[PDB]
Amino acid sequence: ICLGHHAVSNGTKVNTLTERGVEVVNATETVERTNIPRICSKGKRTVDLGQCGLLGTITGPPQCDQFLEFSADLIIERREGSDVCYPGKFVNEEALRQILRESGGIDKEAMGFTYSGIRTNGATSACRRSGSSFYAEMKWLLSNTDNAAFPQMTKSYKNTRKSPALIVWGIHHSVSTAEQTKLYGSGNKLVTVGSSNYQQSFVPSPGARTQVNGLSGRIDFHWLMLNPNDTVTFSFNGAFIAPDRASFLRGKSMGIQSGVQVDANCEGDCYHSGGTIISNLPFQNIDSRAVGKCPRYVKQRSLLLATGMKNVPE
Amino acid sequence: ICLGHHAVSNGTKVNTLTERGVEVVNATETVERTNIPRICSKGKRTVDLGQCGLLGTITGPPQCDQFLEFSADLIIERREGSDVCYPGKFVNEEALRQILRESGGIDKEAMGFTYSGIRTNGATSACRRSGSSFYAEMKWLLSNTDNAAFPQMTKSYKNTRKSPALIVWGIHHSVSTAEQTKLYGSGNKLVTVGSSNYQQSFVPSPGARTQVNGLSGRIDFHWLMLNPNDTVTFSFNGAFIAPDRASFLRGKSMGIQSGVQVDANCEGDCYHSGGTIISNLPFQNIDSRAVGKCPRYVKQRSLLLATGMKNVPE
Amino acid sequence: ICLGHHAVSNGTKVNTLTERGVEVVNATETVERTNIPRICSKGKRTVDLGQCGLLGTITGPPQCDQFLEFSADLIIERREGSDVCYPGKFVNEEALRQILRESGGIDKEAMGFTYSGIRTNGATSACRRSGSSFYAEMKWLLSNTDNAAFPQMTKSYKNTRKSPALIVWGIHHSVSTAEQTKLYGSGNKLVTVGSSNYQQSFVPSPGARTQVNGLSGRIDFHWLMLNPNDTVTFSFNGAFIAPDRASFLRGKSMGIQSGVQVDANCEGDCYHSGGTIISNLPFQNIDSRAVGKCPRYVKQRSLLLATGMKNVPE
Amino acid sequence: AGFIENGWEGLIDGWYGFRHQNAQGEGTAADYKSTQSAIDQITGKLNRLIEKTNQQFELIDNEFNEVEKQIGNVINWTRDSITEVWSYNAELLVAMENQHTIDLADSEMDKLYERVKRQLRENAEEDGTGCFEIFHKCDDDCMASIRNNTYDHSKYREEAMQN
Amino acid sequence: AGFIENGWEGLIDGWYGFRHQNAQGEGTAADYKSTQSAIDQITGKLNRLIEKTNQQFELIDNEFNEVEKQIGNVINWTRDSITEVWSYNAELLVAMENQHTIDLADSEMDKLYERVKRQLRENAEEDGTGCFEIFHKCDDDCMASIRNNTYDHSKYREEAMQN
Amino acid sequence: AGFIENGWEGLIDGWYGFRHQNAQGEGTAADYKSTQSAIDQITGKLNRLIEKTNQQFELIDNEFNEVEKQIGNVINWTRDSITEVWSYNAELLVAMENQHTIDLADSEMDKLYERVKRQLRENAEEDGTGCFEIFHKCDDDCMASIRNNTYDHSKYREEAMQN
Repeated sequence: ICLGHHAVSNGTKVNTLTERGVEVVNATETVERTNIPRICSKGKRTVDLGQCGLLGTITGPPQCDQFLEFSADLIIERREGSDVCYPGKFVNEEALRQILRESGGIDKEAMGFTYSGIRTNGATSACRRSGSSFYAEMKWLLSNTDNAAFPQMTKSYKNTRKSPALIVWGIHHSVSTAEQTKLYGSGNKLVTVGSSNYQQSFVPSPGARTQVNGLSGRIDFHWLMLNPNDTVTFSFNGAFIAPDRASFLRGKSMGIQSGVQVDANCEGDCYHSGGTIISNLPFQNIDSRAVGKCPRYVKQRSLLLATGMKNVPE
Repeated sequence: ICLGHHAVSNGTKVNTLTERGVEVVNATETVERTNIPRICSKGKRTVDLGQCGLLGTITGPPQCDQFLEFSADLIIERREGSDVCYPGKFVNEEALRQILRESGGIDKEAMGFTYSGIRTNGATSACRRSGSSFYAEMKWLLSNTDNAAFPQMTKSYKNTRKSPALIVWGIHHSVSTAEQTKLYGSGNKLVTVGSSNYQQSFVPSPGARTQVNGLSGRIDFHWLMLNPNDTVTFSFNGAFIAPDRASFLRGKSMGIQSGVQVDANCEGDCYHSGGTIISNLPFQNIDSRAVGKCPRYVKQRSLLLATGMKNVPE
Repeated sequence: ICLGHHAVSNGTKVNTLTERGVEVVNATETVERTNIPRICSKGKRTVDLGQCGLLGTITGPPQCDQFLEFSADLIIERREGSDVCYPGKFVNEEALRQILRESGGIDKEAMGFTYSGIRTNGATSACRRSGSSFYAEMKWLLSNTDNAAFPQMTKSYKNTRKSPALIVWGIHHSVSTAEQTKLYGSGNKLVTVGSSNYQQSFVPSPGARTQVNGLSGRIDFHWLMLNPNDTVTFSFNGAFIAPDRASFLRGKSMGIQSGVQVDANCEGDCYHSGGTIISNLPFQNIDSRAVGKCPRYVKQRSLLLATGMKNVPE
Repeated sequence: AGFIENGWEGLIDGWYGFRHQNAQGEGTAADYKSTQSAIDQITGKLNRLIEKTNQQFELIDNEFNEVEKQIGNVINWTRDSITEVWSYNAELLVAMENQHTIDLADSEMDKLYERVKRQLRENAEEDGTGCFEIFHKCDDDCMASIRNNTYDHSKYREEAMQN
Repeated sequence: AGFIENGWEGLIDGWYGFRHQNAQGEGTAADYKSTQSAIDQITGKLNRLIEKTNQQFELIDNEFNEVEKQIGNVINWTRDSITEVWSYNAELLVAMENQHTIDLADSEMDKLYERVKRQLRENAEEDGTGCFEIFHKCDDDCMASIRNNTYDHSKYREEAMQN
Repeated sequence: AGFIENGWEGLIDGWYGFRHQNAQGEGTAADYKSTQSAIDQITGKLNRLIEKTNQQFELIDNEFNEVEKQIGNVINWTRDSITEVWSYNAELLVAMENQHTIDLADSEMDKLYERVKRQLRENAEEDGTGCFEIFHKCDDDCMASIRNNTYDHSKYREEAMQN
C-alpha cells in the first residue's frame, strides 16, 4: 500500500522566504484592488455640500443657505464648492476644515450684537439672493452716511454653553484708500480681538487685488474657539464684518473629498476621491490617501497568499 | 522504555502564526501596563515649576522669582502654572517652551540699558510683590509725567558669549487710545527691533480686551535668538516693555507635563502625565504620548509571549 | 559507510532567534558602511551651485548670474552659497528650496512691466558687477527725486503658460524713516499682492540695525505660485522690489547638500553630505538623512546574515 | 513532498490519502484526519490575517485646494515612509506565511507517513519512495483496517516474518 | 506532542523524562539534557525580546496648551500611524515567536524519542504511542543505563532477538 | 548537527558527503544534490533580501540653514520613529533568517541521512552517531553504487541477514 498527496494541473505561483514562484495548489489575494466608483453611504447621515464650501457653512454665502445648521455623520466636499461669495479668504483655512469635517454638523446661535449710529445693511451684488445681499451669518459694518465718521464700538460675547463656540469675523480690504475713507471715514482703522487664549489686532490693507467676482476688494475671514464661560471682545471702528451667529459642534463625523455619486444601497467605511473601498483584505493598492477604517496601503499590486500545499504535477 | 514531555494542568493561552489560543505551559507579558503614580526623579536635578510658568522664567513674574536662573536635568510643568502676571501672551510660545524644556536651565546676564528722560518704574496691581511691581527681567518704560512726551530712544545690545542668547521684549496694548497717550504721550508711537536675521516693526493696537487679571490691557511677548557677536537694536518711542537681562541655555535636560507628586526614591527614564513607566518590556499600553526612553506604545492590552512547550495535558 | 557535513577552522559568529553568537561556516554583511567621499554624477545633468544660493537663482545676485536659467537632474547646494547680495532673507525659504530642488531647472520669462513717473534703477554697492548693480531679475523701485511722492501703482501679470509660474517680489526696509521718506516719500507705505488663492498685504519696517554687507537696510523676498490663466495683481507706492522675469519649472530633479567633490566616473542614486552610498545591501549605517534611492537606515553597525551551515569544528 | 516524487491529480477526495494495490484489487481513499488538520491550520492563518482595523484615520491633505507646500511636503514624506514600512511588512508577512504553510503541509505528510509506518511494525518494510511493501496478502478489509488505525500489529506477525 | 497522546502532570522534575515499567517496579526520571536545552532556547528568546531602548523621544505636543490645530493634526496622524506599525509588529512578533517556541519544543521531544530509539537497535521495537517494547527484562540498573546513554546495544542483542 | 557530533574540516568538496571505510580502503566524496539544494535555498534568500528600492525620498531638512525649530523637531521626531521601526525590522529579519537558515541546513542533513537509511533496508543497521554498520563487505564499487542511489536493496539481503 502506497500513500501520497493531491495535485492539480494548473497551480498558482507564490513567493516564499526561500524561492520566488513556488507553484502551489491554490492561493488567494491579500492586496485589494477592486473599487466601487460610488460613495457608499448606507446607514449614514450624509450631507453632499455640492456647490457650497465647507467653510461657507459658518459664514453663509447664498450657495450655503441650506447648510447653515446641517447635521451629518459623513461630510462630502465637491470640487465645485465655494467658501465665499464676495472674494475673500480664510486664515488657517485647512485647520478649520479639519475641525468641521469631524464636527458632526453645526448649530448656530444668535450672538446678540446690537448696534447704534451706523449703517449695518452693507451688501454686494456678488452675494445675490433676491437682489444684492451679503453673508447670512455676517453683517458688513459701514458708516452711517456716504462718508461720515464711523464711531468707535466695542462688542463682547460670552460663551454660555458647555461646548466651545466657533467665532468668525472679517476684515474688509477696499479697492483703494478712497473707498475705505468712503465706507468707514478717514483716519487709521483698527480692529482688536481678545479672549483668554487669543489676541490681535488687525489693520486693513486697502488696495487693488486680482479681479474675482468682478470685485477687486477682499475680506479676510478669521476665527477662534471660545471656551465655556470664556468671553471674547471686539474693539473696532471700521472695515469690520461682524459676526451675527456663532457655531457649535454637534457631535462627531467624517469628512471626505470625492467626485463620484452618492449610493445609499452599498455600505463601507473606507473612502477616497474615486469611490469606496469595500474589502476584508488587510492591504489595498487603490489610494494611499484613503480615509476611514481602511486596509493598510502598500505599493505591491498583488501578494498571493498560499492556501494549498506544494503542487507537484505529473 | 518510553519517553515523553512534561505538561501542566493550567496552561496559558497564546497566539501563534497559525492558531489563536494555543495553550502552552508558561508565558510572560510583553506589553507593560503597571504605572507608578509618581515622577521618579532619583539621581536627577529636578525643578518643579509649580505655579510658575516655563516662559515666565524668562520674563520673571512674582511666582517665578525663584526660577529666574534655575538649573535642572528634568523640568516639570504643572497645571496651575502661569507665564504672565500682567495679562499677556507669547508669540511662538510653544517653540520657546520646547527650547526651554531641553535647555538644562537658564543663566541671566545684564544687558546694560540705561535710560534718560522717561519713567522706568511702570508697575501694576497684578504683578504684586511687596506692593505693585512688574516683570522682574523687564522694564515698563513710561513717560516722565502724566501725559508728557516720550522721546525716540535707540538701545543696542551685542552678544559677547559663545552661546546663543534668548532676547525677549514686549509691546504694550492699552485699554484705549487715550490711556496710551497718558502713558507715552499723544500720537504715534512705533517700535522697531532689528538684528542681522530679524527686523520688525510694531505699532500698538489699543482697544478693550476681555478682562484677564482684572485688566483690559495686553502685553505681547516676542523673542529671538541672537548668535554670538550679533547685535539687536530697539528704536522706540512708547509702548515698549524693554528687556533688562538676557537668557543663556545652560546645557541639556528634558521637559514633562505631569500632575502627580515627585519621588526621589524610584528611578525611571519614561514619563507621562500620570506618572513614571518603569519597565523592561519592549511595549507599553499606558500613554501614547510618553516621553523619554520609553517602550514602544501599542494598542493591544496584552500580548503573551510563550515561554514553555505546547501544553498537552490529560 | 558513514556520512556527514563539512566544517571550517575559522567560522563566523551570527545571531539567531535562539542564541547569540552561533558560529556558522560563512556569513555576509547586510548593513552598508563603506562610503564614497564624492558625489557620483555619472550620467546625470549636474549643476554645482557653488557660491550661488539656490533661491538666488530666482532673484539673481551677481554670484548667480550663471544660474538664472539652469537645467539639471541633480542640484548640489554648497555651504559657501548665498541667496542674497543685498542683506535680506526669503520668507518661506525652505518650502521654495524644496520646490526648486525637484524643479529640474528654471526658465525665466519677461513679465512685461512698464513704468512711468519713477526711477527703476535702484542699485547697491553690495550687489556689485562692473560697478554697483542690483538683482538681475528684480528692479528696485524708487521715487522720481529725493523725497517727493511715489505714485500709487497697480501692476498685474497673467500666467499665459500651461505650467504654474513662480512670482517673487521684495519689500524694502530702510535704515530709518527719514531714509524711507527720501527713497519713496512720506506717508504710510504698503504693498498689496493678490491672486485667485493668495492675498497678503506687506508693510515695510524702517528701523535701525547693524550692518550686514556694511548695510543696515534689508530687502525681504516673498513668492507665490500662479496657476495657468490665473492673474496676479500688485498695488504699491514705494519700498517695492518689483519682479522683472518670472520662473517656470522645467521638469524633475533631485536636490542634495554636500561638501565633497563631484565625480563623473562613479554612479549612484543615494547621496548625503559626506558623499555617495553605492551598495546593494538592504540597510546602511552611514547617514540617517540620506536622500534618493537609499537602503533603509538602521542603528546597528553590523548584522551578519548566515550563508553557510552550522560550523562544528574540532 | 520530498521522496514522494509527485502528487496524485486523481485524488480529488482530500489532501492526503492511500492507494493500496493488493490481490483483490486497488483502492484510493483520502485520510480525513490529516487533511482536516492542515485545512484547520490554513483556515486559522486565514482567520488571523484577514482582519478589520478599528482605527480611523482622518483627512490630513486637501485634493481640491492644496495646503502649504512645506507642511504638504512633510505630509507626503511621512506618508511615503509609512507606505514603505507597510509594503515591507506585507511582503515579508506573505513570504513567511507561505514558507510556514508549505513546511507545515510537508510536516503533516511526514506525520501520516511515520504514523502508518508505526502501525506496521515488522509486518511491512519501507521501499524508499513512500510505500510499505507488505510481506503478506493484506485483503481489502485489512487495508480498511489500516486506514482507520485498527490493524493488529501482532495477528499478522509470524506470517510476514517468515517472508 | 503528536502521537504522545498527553503529557504527564505528575512529572514535576523536568520538561522531559522517562517512565519505565519493568519487573522490579516502576520509575519516572526527568532527562536533564533536553529539558535544559529547551529551557536555554526559551531563555534565549526572553533575553532577546526583553530589551531596553537607548533612543530618547522628546515632547512634541502640549497637554496644557494645545498647539496649532494643523500641526497638531499632523502630529496625531503620524503618532497614530506609528502606533499602528508597532501594534502590528508586536502582534506578529508574539505570534511567530509562540509558533517557533511550540514547534521548537516538539522538535526537542522528537530528538529525544529518536535518540533513545537509536540507543536500542534490535533489542526493542516501537509500539506506536511513543513507547519501546523491550524483548528482554531490563532491570532498574539497565533502565538507568539507558537514561544516561550507557546501554550496550550488543550485550543484550541475541536474547531479545530470540524473542 | 545533533547526533553528528562534529563536522569534517577536511571535507572541502561540498557541504555534505560520505566517508566510507570498508576493506579496500577509504573514501570521502561530497554529495552534490543536497549541497546544491541548500546552496540554492541560501542563494534564494540572498537574492530576496539583497534588493534595490525604487522609492525616492527628497530632502526635507536643511543642513546649512536650520529650519523652524517646531517643524524641525517634528521632522526629527518622525525620522527617529522611522529609524527605530527599520532598526527593529532589520534586527528581527536577520535573526529570523539566520534561524530558518540553520534549521534548514539541519533539515537537509536529516533528509540525506534518512534517504541513505531508506536505501539500506535490512542490509545495514544504524549505529547511533550517524553511521550505518554494514553486515557485508561492501567494496568501493558498491559504495559508489550507494552514493549515486543505485545500490540494490535485495541482491545483498540474505548475506547481511545471515550476519
